[PDB]
Amino acid sequence: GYTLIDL
Amino acid sequence: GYTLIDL
Amino acid sequence: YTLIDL
Amino acid sequence: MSDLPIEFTELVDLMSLGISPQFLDFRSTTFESDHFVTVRETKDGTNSVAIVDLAKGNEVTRKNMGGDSAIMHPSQMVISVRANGTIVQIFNLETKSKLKSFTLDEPVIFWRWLSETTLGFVTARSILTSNVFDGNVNAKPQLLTLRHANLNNTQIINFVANKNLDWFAVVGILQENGRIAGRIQLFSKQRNISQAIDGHVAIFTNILLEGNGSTPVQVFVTGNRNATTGAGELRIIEIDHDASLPSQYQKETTDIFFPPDATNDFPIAVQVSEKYGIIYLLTKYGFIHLYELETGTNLFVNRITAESVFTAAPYNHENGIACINKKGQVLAVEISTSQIVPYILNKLSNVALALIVATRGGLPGADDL
Repeated sequence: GYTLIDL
Repeated sequence: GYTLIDL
Repeated sequence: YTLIDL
Repeated sequence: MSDLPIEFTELVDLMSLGISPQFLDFRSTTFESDHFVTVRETKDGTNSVAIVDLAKGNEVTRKNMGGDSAIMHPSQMVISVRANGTIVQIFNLETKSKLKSFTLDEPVIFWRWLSETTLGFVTARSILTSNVFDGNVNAKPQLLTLRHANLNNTQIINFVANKNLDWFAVVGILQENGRIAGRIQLFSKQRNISQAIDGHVAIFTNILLEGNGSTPVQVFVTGNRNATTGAGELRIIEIDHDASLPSQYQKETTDIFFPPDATNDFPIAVQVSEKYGIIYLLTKYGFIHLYELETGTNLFVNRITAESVFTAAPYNHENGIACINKKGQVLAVEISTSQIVPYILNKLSNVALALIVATRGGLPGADDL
């Protein structure tokens, strides 16, 4: 799930 | 900026 | 170690 | 001014793009190539990144981000973000897809692209590389070597490689005598040996010498300023000479002039035009030094900014240098193809060098010799 940036 | 480059 | 002359 | 051997340009003013000056620092505003500038913008936990596309009209793409550090690839639409020391994620911005995702064993202190293929990492103890485009999302970076003790107690500011990815240099700086000293770990993968030297800037490049045909020899270019005396020095030296080649490179040592009272200055970047055999050496305080690569001869000294420079990159298919100053200007220098030979011939009063440069570059100005 987790992303370091929200694209 | 707290690096020597930035000083 | 001396790789090169610097 | 039509005599100048260089062209000086402002690529963009970041401040005219609504970007805040509070993020103009080496860690927050990154600059891997002159294709993109990436600005990490902190506002509470509502943190973000502004990606400036220099090719596409300074278009800004702004995204929320939870990471502490972000860099763009030199050419492709690929962003790399790291967080909490050890969490790394790399994405194709266009498809939104994740290329790499892993957690490192030790926190990353410094990273940058070593090539179009390979991302370099420096931790507190280790130096690592990742072949990012292998198609294995979770494959972690490979150990290259441990850090040499000479880098203990430094701030890591660079990691460079040759094209063959078997020679490398890591650069760290520290305060000595109230001035900036630099230390370099040089590593040969084939020998699995490191050597510690003094210096602030490093780059591996290549040169075509008379009688070697179309085969380059490799040279390492490094610049130092002595933190006690203030004396600056550039060295150019061959690595891994291929034995069949009949021409080799004799080491060069050339002065880098710093005003004696330029207390806080030091070399901050070095870039090379392989095509023209020209070294661009930039200082923190904004001084530009050009050298000819074959001879190490100093061509030009001047200043392009009064505001300090904090980051730099190759410019224009790697034939020049670009930099970002504290006021947020992205500035660029490359030789003037039409003016460099007359300059050498007539201003430097140097026929032999003018012919060297004219010949290597296919440049005008030597045709009446």
